[PDB]
Formats: sequence, C-alpha cells, structure tokens
Amino acid sequence: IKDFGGFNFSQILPDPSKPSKRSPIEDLLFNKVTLADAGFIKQYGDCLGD
Amino acid sequence: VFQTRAGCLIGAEHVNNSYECDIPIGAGICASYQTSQSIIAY
Ligand SMILES: *[C@@H]1O[C@H](CO)[C@@H](O)[C@H](O)[C@H]1NC(C)=O
Repeated sequence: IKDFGGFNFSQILPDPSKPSKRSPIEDLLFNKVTLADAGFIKQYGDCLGD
Repeated sequence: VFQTRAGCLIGAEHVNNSYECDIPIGAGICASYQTSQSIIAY
C-alpha cells in the first residue's frame, strides 16, 4: 500500500489484520444479511437430542 | 477417510497439490482419476 496520490482504498482492499482477508465494507454487508444455513453438517445426534 | 466441509469422503486419496477441477464435489473440493490408477481429491 503505497502513495496513490492521496487516494484511500483501505475501505475496499482487504484488511490484513483480520481473518479471511476481506474489506470492512464487505464485513458490513456480510453482517447485514442473515442466513438460515450457518453450516452444512447437522448430525443425527444433534436432531435427536434437541 | 477424508473430512471436508461438504461431508466426509471415503475411497479417495488426499493430495497437497492443486490442479484444475474435473469432477466438482463442493466446498472447494474436486476429484479426478489419475495415475496403478486411483481416485484423488484436491
Ligand atoms: C487513508 O490513507 C492513509 C495512508 O495514506 C491512512 O493513514 C488513513 O488511515 C486512511 N484512511 C482511513 C479512513 O483509514
């Protein structure tokens, strides 16, 4: 990340100091939308117990 | 026995190298028939 002429691209380039190497705006978009499928491995014991 | 995010796969040999996808499995995993020949997952 060098002198671009005064241009900030930090909001759109990935942030190294965090996992998954994704942008802050991408973080916000990923947080706003909620999905019912947290994962894809739901075992027989999980459904039998609850 | 190899555990992926799409489930656990039985009958394939895991390899550290990366190639182009031939048969899509899911969750970033593909399989192919390669060389004394066997199925591999990568
Ligand atoms: C804009 O870029 C400078 C470095 O050129 C950085 O110090 C600053 O924090 C950036 N802007 C924001 C809001 O992070």
